[PDB]
Amino acid sequence: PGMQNLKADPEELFTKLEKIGKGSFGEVFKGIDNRTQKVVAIKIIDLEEAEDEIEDIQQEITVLSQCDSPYVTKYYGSYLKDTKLWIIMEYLGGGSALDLLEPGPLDETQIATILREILKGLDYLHSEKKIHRDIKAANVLLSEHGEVKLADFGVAGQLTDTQIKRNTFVGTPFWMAPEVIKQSAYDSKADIWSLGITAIELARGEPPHSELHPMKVLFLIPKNNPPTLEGNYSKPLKEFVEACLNKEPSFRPTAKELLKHKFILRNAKKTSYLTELIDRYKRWKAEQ
Ligand SMILES: [Cl-]
Repeated sequence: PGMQNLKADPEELFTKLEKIGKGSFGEVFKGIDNRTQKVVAIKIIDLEEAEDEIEDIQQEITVLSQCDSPYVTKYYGSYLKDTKLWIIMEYLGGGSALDLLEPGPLDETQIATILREILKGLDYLHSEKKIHRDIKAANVLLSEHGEVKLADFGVAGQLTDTQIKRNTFVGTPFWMAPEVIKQSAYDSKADIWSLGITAIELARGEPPHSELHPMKVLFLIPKNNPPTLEGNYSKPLKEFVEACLNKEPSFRPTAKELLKHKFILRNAKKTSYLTELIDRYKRWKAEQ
């Protein structure tokens, strides 16, 4: 249906190793591409224990298959095996940006570096008329040497000539733009709001309203003034957040524009410097 390139018998080409993740969809496993010995991530979904989101799982494969960017998790293919569908993607062993927050706070160079790479991902997606719709630190994954990529396209949307806006209530409430919660007509500017919340998340460790029940934020977000970054942070970082978190979507800058923001230019450095953060998490995790 949109599965034209669905492949068969994955275990000839890949080796399944241990489990590494879980979600509403099913489960995620480490694996090996037996042709290259590169390590991959295999998302496995039980088609029979699946229902309704079958319509989503296809959409996810569709979006993934259409992305070709170093800032988006590489897509290897979807494979059918008895009752299970394998969705095989690039493996990234550095941890998510949310993981890297667990041991302690980031500094603004690290925040800027991570945001700059997220922005390159968003610029790529939005130039392809795609909207991620679940931007948050947990879906920003790093290689063990500091490359930063967007992941989890489970609720990603696509715009077309006949569908210039979306309306669907998707995303993670703390990070959702007010127009998405209202289910008004929205586009890639929704991702820019979520990016602003993600910036606060990277700076403070958690998004606004994080101690509240997510249902409460469904009225708080459309109603309240937009969040701001409070605390002892640089003015350009605070202005970066402010630019993103405008209630009116057309007043938010594009990802391209944000790549030239003073905060990004003054503070972002080489991604390889992020190995320091990756090492911190490994040490921290080993002693938990
Ligand atoms: Cl890696």
